[PDB]
Amino acid sequence: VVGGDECNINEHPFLVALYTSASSTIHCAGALINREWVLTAAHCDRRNIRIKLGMHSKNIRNEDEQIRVPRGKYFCLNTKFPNGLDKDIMLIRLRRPVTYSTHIAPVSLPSRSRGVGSRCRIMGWGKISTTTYPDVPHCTNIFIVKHKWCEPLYPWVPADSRTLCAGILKGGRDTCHGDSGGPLICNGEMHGIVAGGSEPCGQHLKPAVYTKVFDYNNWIQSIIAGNRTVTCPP
Ligand SMILES: *[C@@H]1O[C@H](CO)[C@@H](O)[C@H](O)[C@H]1NC(C)=O
Repeated sequence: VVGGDECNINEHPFLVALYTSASSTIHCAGALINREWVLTAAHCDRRNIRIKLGMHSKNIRNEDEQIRVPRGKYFCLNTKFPNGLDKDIMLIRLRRPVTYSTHIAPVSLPSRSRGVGSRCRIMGWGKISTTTYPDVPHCTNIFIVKHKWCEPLYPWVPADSRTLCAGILKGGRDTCHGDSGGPLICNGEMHGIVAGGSEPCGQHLKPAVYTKVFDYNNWIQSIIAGNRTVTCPP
């Protein structure tokens, strides 16, 4: 995240970090939905995913920090692109649940749709400057802007994409490499999943793309309930 500062240690209990059994590098983030489910971006998937919960600094572990592996991973199977990037979302079921604590808590799904003008907060362990990754997650506030700003830049995100375009038109604040899969928080609810932006991040007139969670609420709840034939919103 560029244009922000280290997050308050207690403000991101739902934030999880994703890495692999082969690399300790945080390639993406995710959000805890309940005691055994994490919501993230589909492109964040990897063969041997490892999830860190309750973490702030990568070098000073919180008392309640936990590590988990998936017992199940679920995707949208009715996508426009074969690589599935038009519906960049995935559910990960933890092999073993976690218990809530100061640094581990669930984030609520959106109770209603929110759009242009909404002030939201982004967070992650992604780049904070040219080739610079922090040891602690960074946070900053951005705005959901007219979806038209994104459509041209990412011609694979059409006008009807179930996505939110967000950032600061003047530039300076944006999600970056390593932040994908993280939550976009608006009014205390997770309204988006970081999907991707332009490189370098934070450029003038180049907001980023966030998967619009609200549209996937029913799919998410059905999957968590155990349904395995439910499809993602068309
Ligand atoms: C799964 O969800 C679909 C869509 O809501 C529904 O039609 C179907 O009956 C459900 N199946 C189960 C396991 O109840």
